[PDB]
Amino acid sequence: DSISPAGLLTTPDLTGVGNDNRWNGQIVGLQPVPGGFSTCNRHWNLNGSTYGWSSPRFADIDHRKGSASYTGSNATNVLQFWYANAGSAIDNPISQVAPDGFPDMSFVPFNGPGIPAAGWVGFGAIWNSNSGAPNVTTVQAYELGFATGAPGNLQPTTNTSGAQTVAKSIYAVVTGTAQNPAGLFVMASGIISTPNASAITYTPQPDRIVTTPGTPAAAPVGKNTPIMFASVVRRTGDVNATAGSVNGTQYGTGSQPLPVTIGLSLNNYSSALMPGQFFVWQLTFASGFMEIGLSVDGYFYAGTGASTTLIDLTELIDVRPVGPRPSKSTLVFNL
Amino acid sequence: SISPAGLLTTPDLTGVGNDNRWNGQIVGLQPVPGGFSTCNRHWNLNGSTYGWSSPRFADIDHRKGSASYTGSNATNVLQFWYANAGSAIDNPISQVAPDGFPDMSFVPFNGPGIPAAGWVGFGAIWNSNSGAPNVTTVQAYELGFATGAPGNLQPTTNTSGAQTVAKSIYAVVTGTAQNPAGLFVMASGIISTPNASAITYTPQPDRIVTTPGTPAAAPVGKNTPIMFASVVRRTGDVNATAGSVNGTQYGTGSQPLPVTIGLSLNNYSSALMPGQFFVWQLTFASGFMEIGLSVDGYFYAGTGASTTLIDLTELIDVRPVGPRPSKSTLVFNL
Repeated sequence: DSISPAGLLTTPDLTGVGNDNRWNGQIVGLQPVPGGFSTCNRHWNLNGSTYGWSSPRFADIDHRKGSASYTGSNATNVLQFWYANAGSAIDNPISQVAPDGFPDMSFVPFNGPGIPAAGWVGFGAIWNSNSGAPNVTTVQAYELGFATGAPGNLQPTTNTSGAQTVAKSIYAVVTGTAQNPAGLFVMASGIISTPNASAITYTPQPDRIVTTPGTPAAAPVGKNTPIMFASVVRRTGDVNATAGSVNGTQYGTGSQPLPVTIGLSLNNYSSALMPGQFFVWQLTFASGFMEIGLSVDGYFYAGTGASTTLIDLTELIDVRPVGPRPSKSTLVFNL
Repeated sequence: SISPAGLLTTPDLTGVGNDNRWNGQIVGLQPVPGGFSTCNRHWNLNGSTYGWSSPRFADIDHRKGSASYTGSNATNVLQFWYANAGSAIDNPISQVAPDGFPDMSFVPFNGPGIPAAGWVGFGAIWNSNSGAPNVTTVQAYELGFATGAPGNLQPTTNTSGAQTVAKSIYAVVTGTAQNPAGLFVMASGIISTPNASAITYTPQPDRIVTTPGTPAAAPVGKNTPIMFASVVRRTGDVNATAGSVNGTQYGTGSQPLPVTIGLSLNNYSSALMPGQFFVWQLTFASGFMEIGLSVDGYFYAGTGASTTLIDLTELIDVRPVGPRPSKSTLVFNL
């Protein structure tokens, strides 16, 4: 009579069809996080709910009532700034914390000419709050993230309470605009900012992830360690680079495969799994196999202990359900 | 044989499924009495696409096009780029065009007015040798298929002899003229409109670009091919959504992307014979209708000559019926 969780994760989700829930990139690796991490945005639990502010999809990021500004007395070829307060996203029915799709990363301040490291970047524009019309001189790539102190003392924050949702173009716009209210419109699939062509570490690192009050953390349980799902994500320093680039492979991480997030958002799985258990799947390769476990908070784990080495899924054969297990029982790692 | 029944389920048409052209949330079914064709990001029941795109929305990239702009003043110019169809040597699916390049004929424009019914995406020109984006060229670009580039652009819907072209709809900081030059554009597009008002559903059938071998969806008796409609952003009013005072803008695709993905992962060639549709029943708050899927991957409704969009807001459930003759009229009680 109870719903089964076994179909939440299936072979295509990790062999090329499944995309991650932060970057919408094709999942190709598992990144262990021995230090633990938290994530709420676009992350669902087994009770049908999210602590975040985003639906399980990638469309656009829009807010009608922020403050657009720029520095100096000449609007030509400036960096465009925009911000609103967290809690002001009144048109988002999920949560007013931030616009649906706004990235859960702390802002990396920059004034140029260098490009910030490890920023979430999306393409978009400022727009006219009354008419909807885009300000055509403001289209650019913008870093988006959470901060305090805008506009004058911008500092990263990872707590949504009292934060500001900020945007700043990483390159000059044709003509900046200074207007409050003004709208922001940015496409919801992002790229990673880098200072030059070289790839950087997997992005976001745990200490950049923004969460709302009450978001549960993923902590190690014995030798079981939480994992993120890694995809190869485009970067600003070399937009051609993909897997295997001579300039380095850039990984972006998410807490869940989006198909899992979607399944959790469609049905309540509370009956499927007791708190303190994991539901376990086996990932089989030619050389061996490994188990990953899903907790009631929606986080995945592997039996990798202190390791931070990315697990490559290029040679993954299939995913098979194993069943529910105590979270303390060590997940097999036989690669 | 594996059954087609699981290809189309309730979430695919009640909010989770996005269309295979715009990646928008499907909220309507648009009948096309005259029939239409689509190959890009469209799969059939024999595991085949005739298009050039994988069943996902990532980015559009080509390393070896020609960037240019009109005149000898690079400041605040409209940026142009093209390459030939057939030159997408790094796309394993097909070298016709880069993966994700939209299957729409280009709408020419000189500015400053914005073209009607163009596919628009955000991106930039980039350096073919280093990979570095040309940061003065970031903009919204209209992409589509044409001939005659760069100086005499003619829309085309035939990939044979075509060019894949891009032109910024608004001025860039500084244009570039280089060959080779790369194009990088994000794959989820928006619709260009001349002003705030919504236009007709986009693309209309006569704008859809196809390759050799692509089959057409023709009406079978009173059964008419449909597209799947989503509310897609438009350049003239980026805040408009469903119900806007400025009109609701629909973008259409030939399939729900969950269907495309299912057809790409398993072969359904024994599950259905030419001449048959696989039928599901769509139950609404008030009434119901049948939808049929043909072996060529096109969907149908029993709506005859009607052009009126079917609103899915009150759709409750999708339930499989099974294979039925395509000549039997699909029920429509809405």
